[PDB]
Amino acid sequence: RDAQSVLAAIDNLLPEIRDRAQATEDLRRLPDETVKALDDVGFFTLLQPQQWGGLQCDPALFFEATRRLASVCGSTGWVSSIVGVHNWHLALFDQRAQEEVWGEDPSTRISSSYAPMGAGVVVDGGYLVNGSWNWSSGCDHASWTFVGGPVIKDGRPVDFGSFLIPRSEYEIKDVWYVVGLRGTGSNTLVVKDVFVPRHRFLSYKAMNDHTAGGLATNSAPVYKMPWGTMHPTTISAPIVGMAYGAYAAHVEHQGKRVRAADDPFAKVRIAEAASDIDAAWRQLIGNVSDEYALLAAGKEIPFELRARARRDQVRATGRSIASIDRLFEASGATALSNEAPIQRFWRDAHAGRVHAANDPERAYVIFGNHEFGLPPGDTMV
Amino acid sequence: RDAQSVLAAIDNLLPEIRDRAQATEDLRRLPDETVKALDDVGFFTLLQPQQWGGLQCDPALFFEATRRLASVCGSTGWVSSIVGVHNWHLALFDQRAQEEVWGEDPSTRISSSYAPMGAGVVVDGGYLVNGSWNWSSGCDHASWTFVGGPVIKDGRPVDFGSFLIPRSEYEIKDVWYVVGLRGTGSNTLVVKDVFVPRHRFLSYKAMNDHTAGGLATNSAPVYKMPWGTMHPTTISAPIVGMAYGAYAAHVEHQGKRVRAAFAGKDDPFAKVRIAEAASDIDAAWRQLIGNVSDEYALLAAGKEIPFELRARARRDQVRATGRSIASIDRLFEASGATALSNEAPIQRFWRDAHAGRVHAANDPERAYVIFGNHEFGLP
Amino acid sequence: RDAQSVLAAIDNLLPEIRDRAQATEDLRRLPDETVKALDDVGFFTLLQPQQWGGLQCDPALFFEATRRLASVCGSTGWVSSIVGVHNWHLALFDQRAQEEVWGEDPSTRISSSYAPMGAGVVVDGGYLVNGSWNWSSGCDHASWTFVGGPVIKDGRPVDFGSFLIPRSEYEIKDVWYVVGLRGTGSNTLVVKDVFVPRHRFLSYKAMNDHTAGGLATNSAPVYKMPWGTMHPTTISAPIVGMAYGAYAAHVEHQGKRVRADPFAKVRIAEAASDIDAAWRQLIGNVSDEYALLAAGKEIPFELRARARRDQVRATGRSIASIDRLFEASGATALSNEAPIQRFWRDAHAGRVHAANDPERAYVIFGNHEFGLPPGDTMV
Amino acid sequence: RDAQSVLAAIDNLLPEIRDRAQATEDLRRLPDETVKALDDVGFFTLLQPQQWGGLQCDPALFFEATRRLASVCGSTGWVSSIVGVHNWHLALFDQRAQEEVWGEDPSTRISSSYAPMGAGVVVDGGYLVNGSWNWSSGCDHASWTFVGGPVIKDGRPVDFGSFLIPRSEYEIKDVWYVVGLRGTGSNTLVVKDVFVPRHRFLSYKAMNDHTAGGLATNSAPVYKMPWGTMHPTTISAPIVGMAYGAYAAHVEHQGKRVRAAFAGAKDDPFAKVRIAEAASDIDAAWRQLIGNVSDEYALLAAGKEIPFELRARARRDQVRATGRSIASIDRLFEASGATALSNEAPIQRFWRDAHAGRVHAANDPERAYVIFGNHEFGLPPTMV
Repeated sequence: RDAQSVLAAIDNLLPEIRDRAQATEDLRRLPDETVKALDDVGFFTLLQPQQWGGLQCDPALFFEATRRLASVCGSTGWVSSIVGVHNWHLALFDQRAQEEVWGEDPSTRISSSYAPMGAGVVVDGGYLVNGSWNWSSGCDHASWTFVGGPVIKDGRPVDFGSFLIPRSEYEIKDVWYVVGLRGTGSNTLVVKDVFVPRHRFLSYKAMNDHTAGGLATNSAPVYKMPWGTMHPTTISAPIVGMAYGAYAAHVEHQGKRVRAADDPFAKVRIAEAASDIDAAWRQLIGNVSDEYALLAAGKEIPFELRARARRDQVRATGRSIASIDRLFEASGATALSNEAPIQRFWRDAHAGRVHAANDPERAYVIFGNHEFGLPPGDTMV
Repeated sequence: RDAQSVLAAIDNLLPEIRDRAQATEDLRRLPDETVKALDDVGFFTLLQPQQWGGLQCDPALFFEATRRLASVCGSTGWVSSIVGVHNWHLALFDQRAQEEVWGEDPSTRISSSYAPMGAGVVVDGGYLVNGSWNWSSGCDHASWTFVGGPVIKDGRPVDFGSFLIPRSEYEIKDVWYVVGLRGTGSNTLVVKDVFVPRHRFLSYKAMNDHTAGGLATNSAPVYKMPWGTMHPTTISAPIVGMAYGAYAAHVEHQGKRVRAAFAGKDDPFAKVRIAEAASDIDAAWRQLIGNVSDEYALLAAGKEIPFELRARARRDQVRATGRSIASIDRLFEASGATALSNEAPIQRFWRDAHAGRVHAANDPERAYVIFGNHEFGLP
Repeated sequence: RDAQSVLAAIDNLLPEIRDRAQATEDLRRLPDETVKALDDVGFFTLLQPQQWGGLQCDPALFFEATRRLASVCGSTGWVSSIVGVHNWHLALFDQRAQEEVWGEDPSTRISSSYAPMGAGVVVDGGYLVNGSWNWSSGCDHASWTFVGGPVIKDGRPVDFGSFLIPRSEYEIKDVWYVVGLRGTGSNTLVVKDVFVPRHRFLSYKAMNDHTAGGLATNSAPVYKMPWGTMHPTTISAPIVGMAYGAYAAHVEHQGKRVRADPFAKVRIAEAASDIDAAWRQLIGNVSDEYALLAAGKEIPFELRARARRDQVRATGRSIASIDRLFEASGATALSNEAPIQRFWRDAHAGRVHAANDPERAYVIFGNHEFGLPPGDTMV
Repeated sequence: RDAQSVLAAIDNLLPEIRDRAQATEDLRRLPDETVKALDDVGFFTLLQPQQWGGLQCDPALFFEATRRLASVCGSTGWVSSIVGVHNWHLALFDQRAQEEVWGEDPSTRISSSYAPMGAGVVVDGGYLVNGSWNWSSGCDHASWTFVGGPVIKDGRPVDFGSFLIPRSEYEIKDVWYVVGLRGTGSNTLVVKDVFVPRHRFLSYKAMNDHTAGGLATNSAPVYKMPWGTMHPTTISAPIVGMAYGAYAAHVEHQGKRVRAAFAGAKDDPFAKVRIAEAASDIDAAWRQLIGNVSDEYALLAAGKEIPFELRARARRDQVRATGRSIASIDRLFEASGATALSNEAPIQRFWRDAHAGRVHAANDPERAYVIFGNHEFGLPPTMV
């Protein structure tokens, strides 16, 4: 297999994942049958290092995947994007950590919650961690998890990063009763007095520096993309896919409807939505590609580009959502029924919107600072 | 010289053209200086056929040029784009028409007014043209002009296209007293009982077919580019350049302010305003130029351009204009009181874009119906 | 007892009604206790003729009632407005029809489905009625219904209006499973080969004519108000009400987070102002109309046109402001129990009616502005 | 003569002022002819106290008049509202200051520049005032001016207000070369070492407290009206008026194209949607802009006090009115297409004029919106 054949296989899955969207929403977590299928065609290998049988691929092709997934099932696209990018994150961890996860089984999955909703206290050999983390999309389908939060040594915050912990050392509290992305199963992770070895903590600082241990062995270009582009993009890409899905739905339904042998108003709003969605994607995937092309040539990623990515990325979410709102309003009465696909895309996108990577202001201030000749702050870049 | 060095030389014209902006406006048409500088650097040869010394370039580079020009002077960018693209249109005329225009002096320029404000009636060996055509940008700097309209036979139209007429067979009436694009000198061409030979008419139909006569000797891929993308983009590219100009102006001004205030307010909204406009401007340009390059790449590979792509180009192009103007308005508002001065560039960029917006190729509805119809399955 | 006291009494039901919102949503119809309480304080009497113990009130006070209800429970306010204006409509039917509905018990309620999803075929003594009408909000709580349709006389439509049919002659099909307005129970009404007497049909023409049989016995100025304002307003008023509900909900929660960001202040202020604007216009137009009727004057067509352009605008404004507050609410708004997402979901469901369509209203108004003649019958 | 009389008379001034519109722009200040006619119909007496022969009128009628004037000539509506309102502001100064201004000639006019671009230093019996104040609309037509700034006692700001200064003690610098409101002649005021006595300064705080001197002789309810409503509304009213002007320019032009295609034959829903939305939005700018003023005045005329929440609501609605007017004008102007680019097209003038007006400090949206949000949230509070 290679990157392109995995994409082809994913195309083939779309119709079945689509028909399952209701059931997916019902389960409040991905159906085992779709996760298995994904796993079987190689989706999770996509951004996985080749030392573990993976494809350590071009990041643009991976998001292009998630966009397809989200274009038939919001929750499927959302979880896939997030779980997949974890196999990219784990590659920046040092060999020891990687070994524990994929040693006996390379198709092992990791979930996460990067918001600092807990902490790890220094002991001999690493960390003693406690906290309750929420929103771990797809945690129901993973054997390990990351959790974000500071390192506290003798009181006070020294580092901030992610801790890697096994399913057996955290409880999963089912509190996923929300208005959108219902089937993401983004439950809550309870960590009590769990020791985590020093080789299962990765610093963001380290990642920024290109001194993350795992890079020695995993030297493919893709493992040097900035977290600030890679992570928020994992959030925006599926949302963009949701707009594509909402668009196709509405077009189908509006097509039959306007074959009655004029209605300029209906045409305009479809042309505008189509163009805004296209602009979202071009920018999002475009900044991703500009950065990977640079790394591929051995060159370095200038701050200006990372800042442009952040502002375009929050913007992409904005215009995907605005388009979906206009396509929803236009679908009229028949979009109100609990089964109607367009209303699902609309609910899902709005749920996704609350994710922190989507806060427009945060991202615009970073880009605004850079244009105005100001020192960087916000590390989410 | 090639396309790339012409692009490079145009960068070095930018500062002087910038400084000339007010003079340009006050003239109510382009200054001889600037027209001569563009000619000398080879700008007008960009889309000109090879057999005449032209570079028959990648259409995307021509448009990058117009963008840069318009980012310092709205009127220059607007005129340059329009008169430049006419060297493209003429390539499609059959050789004889070309010979009359370039045969003695290959640097000869042509203007146009494409909206149907007259007509040609069939007679022995051509047509009898009558009409009054407005909005001929840079007409004072051309010695031929295109005029658009139907060919009428015995009462009903039997064709539609462009008539190529020399300086001496039409009158220029100065009517350019407007709120924006004042330097464009977009005056009115008056044509009375003028005979045009058939080899100086060109059907739009004949361009779509690829039956247009000039195509035989002018074989480069650029000349297979669709009229429906080339002409509207010629209008959009400069409007987007103006948005770039507006942006740079507002950032230079506002930047000196946020710095300095950085020593004992905090105006997060000044940065939101700036991040949003740069994003929307980038998007306009990516789509506008993106569509150009997709089409050209197809042609370069001896492939054909699918109808759906041509319809995306139209929806994107009118949208591009819209993104630009909307972004310029936000920037203009954000510049506050200083932007009102007659000598502040941002109010010129703003008036210019709004004046450019009234062009037919920018009507959004008309383009959106086209893309909608295609989406919906309709004709 | 009068409209102001009914109004003040409605204030008291608000806390109970707000707390019942979730139970109302789960029930998929209004809980019996809320219908009972509304009947107790006299809400259904508000637009009802005096001969039936009704208050035949100034309609601005009725709509102000629905707004208050919708600000604590979107479904309650929606159902109350619609069922409540039905007592206005019946007053226009001739005396005998009112007799049959209210003579025995004046507290009897009526539901509707006005869209023409069936028809009435002329027969001996009246009509034979057939169809399946959807979206009958509050039908579970009514013992009669209106269904909209044409009158068919020998295969050709000769009239259009409403037929009034008793519970025993139609079936209620439970099909109400929706993203919002869950508590409205807008189920479907199945009507098979049902005879309706001539006196239980009212033409819309006759309602515009002022020849509706009921005006002889019910001469209060409120019954002379135009259907084109009254009906669409019973849809818009509650929606505006929901915006008020969403606003209060968001200010309360966000207000504590703050006693712990100018951005939050801006969203809230634009939202507050756009909501206020929507209400002022919607209720202003209704009040101006009634004032003329009450003075003995006629309503000019231009006021009616304005009512309609403002009415669909009020909805747009309300829904945009809700959309902004709901976004601002962020993560908390996602829990299935969050009141703000209910308002958000209820508002967008109400938007599909059907009478919030802006184009139709705006065409009516544009035509009038352009001096074009009245064509469309509104609604 | 009363306030309704003056209004009626202003109506018959409209066509002339409309006709003058272009001449006005080119002058870069209002024509003596206009100013003279406004004076003669009694426009400037509207908010002037009765002791000076003024009408001390219902301020809603005042703002209505500026709307009307601004609906035919933006500059004229702009200058008129601003200079007219100064007769209101002067009413709050000490009786002595009113005497100096209107003692001989009750029709004398005042201009202003209210932003702190200078300062007054405490000296015996008054202040020593220095500064360069820009943007003084209509100054070429006034013989007095207000200039705003803090009072500096021993090098520290200890109060804030307006200083009243006669023409002989300041220079009018001509610098008005702008893209819009060309005819307002909003030039610069230079004041160098000018003594201003105690009684020709008015603290904003004192206006708020109701301790301003003028209240001793001017008891009419209009003078209890808040500065934070009167001053910003004077900026917004004319702008809404410009929006009314553009609306009618557009409607009469567009109507031909739409009626012509009404049978043969293109249908044009877009054009009517666009006109319905603007009309509704302009109507909404006016309802709340004038409603807040009416609600305020209705309280004062009945001896009641104005609650802070109305003043805060007034401010959110006033900057919001400006915004709505400008968004609507933008849409109408775009829609009017190529004939609207002409130097003689009124709409392009309304468009440039409204966008010039927008830069005024009283229109900044965030400041007003922060005031209103603070109040909704409990936060402690100015305005203008």
